[PDB]
Amino acid sequence: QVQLQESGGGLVQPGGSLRLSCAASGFTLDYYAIGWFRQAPGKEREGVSCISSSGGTTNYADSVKGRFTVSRDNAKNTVYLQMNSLKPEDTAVYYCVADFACPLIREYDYWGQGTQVTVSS
Amino acid sequence: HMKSVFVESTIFEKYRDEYLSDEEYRLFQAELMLNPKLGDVIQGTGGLRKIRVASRGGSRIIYYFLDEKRRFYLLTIYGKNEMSDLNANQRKQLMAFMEAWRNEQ
Repeated sequence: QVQLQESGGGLVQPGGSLRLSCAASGFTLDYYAIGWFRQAPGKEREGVSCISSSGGTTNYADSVKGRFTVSRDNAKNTVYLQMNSLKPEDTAVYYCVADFACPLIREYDYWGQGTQVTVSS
Repeated sequence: HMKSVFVESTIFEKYRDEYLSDEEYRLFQAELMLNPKLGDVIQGTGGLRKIRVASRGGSRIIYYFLDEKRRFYLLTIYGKNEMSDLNANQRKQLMAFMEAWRNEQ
């Protein structure tokens, strides 16, 4: 059984930070590109970020650009999303995918249950 | 006993049972065995081929035949319009992926 395991979510004040983790289960993610999308209730899936296997290529959606940083540790089989300066607009469940390249080729699909992120006062 | 000549990427493994029964998958492999050039070559990928399997719905499978070892690499499998056109940077990464994978397997 192969899946990605999302964690690191939680509640934070506006301006706050969180670091999210995407950890492969049942496979090694070294050679695969990984990307993040998020979904909030009453909203469609929206792409957040994506990173190439070598880390040499990263992508970000416009509304998170500058604030988010995606990184990976292949020896740890884990991909990270550093979220800084969090805005209420960033409230959503965050999901991880694995793919052949960054930018993503395949349409977004769920690899796990995701991690909840709430930013509110 | 003979080692399998078929190799599944994580992505293909994730999606295979959704698009193909074991019986259908067995027949598909048997067709590939007899005709490794069964699918058409995707340009600028270094020989990746694309094949539609009729089966519900029809599936597309992307694979590479490694001629040296006579071994098949199954990349991904999907239904209509679940995959997109590749650009240069993506073809670059995909070819490196095929390579890296080819060398781990």
